Amino acid sequence: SGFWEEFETLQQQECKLLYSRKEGQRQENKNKNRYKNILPFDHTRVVLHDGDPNEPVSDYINANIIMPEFGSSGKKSYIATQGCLQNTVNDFWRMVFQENSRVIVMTTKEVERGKSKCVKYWPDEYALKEYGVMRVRNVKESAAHDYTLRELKLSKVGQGNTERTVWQYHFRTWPDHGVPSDPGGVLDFLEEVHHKQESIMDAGPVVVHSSAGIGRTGTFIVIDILIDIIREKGVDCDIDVPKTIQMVRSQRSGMVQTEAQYRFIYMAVQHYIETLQRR
Amino acid sequence: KGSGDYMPM
Repeated sequence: SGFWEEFETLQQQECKLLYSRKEGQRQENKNKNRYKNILPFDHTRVVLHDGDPNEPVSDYINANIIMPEFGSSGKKSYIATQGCLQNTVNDFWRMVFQENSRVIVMTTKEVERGKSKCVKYWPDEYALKEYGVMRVRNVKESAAHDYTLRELKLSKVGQGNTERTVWQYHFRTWPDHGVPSDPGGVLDFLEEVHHKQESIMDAGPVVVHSSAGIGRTGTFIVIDILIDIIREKGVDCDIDVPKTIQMVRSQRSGMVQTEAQYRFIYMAVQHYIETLQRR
Repeated sequence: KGSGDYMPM
């Protein structure tokens, strides 16, 4: 198998000492990680400023900035993160606000097979909620076949004219096991995400999450990166899936977790190329 | 199962 050996080669390259993950290992941060073994690299982690001065450690969230290229702007970058825990919802909105993120991609349900993959961090439709110092209104939900779009308005309580719209694209039909058997739904979803992000002047990085912030998160991010290369350079451009996975894995460990996800990435690229040909 | 580790599995 060309895929198996490509994916195994990549998996071998992570069977070694990787960059430091010390902040995530601090005792004060242990309950901020869904999984003890999945921690952000220190050098690309999102550092949360402006925290409660009573909290001894208030600068940590299990999240990393992911740039597709070395000199990427914030608007062309991503934040890869885990689904919120009950005790990290407020930190998640601190992150979205601080980094000026305007689009969130959620790749799980809240619960799958009886396990929490993300605690609900948005209000019910039309409702207003306070999450720490942040205020969020769910303005409107729009349901599609594979996803729901929620138009959220985020502001900082006690600072006026900080409001901005945050568009949550919630993919809801990813299977409990494996990957979708074809990429059409994911490609249609990423096309809407991309057009929304592109339309917002000076948007910050797109936030992408899954239960650990690496498997489905890495699969969505690498597909999005590759189809943007095709968008820009056209369907005969060089595409290097292993090198792109290596680029994102230098910024958060373990991105793209399974051989089925690896094959799905190739499938999505091929279908996108085909689409650019029929229409 | 039960280790507390993420297994996408």
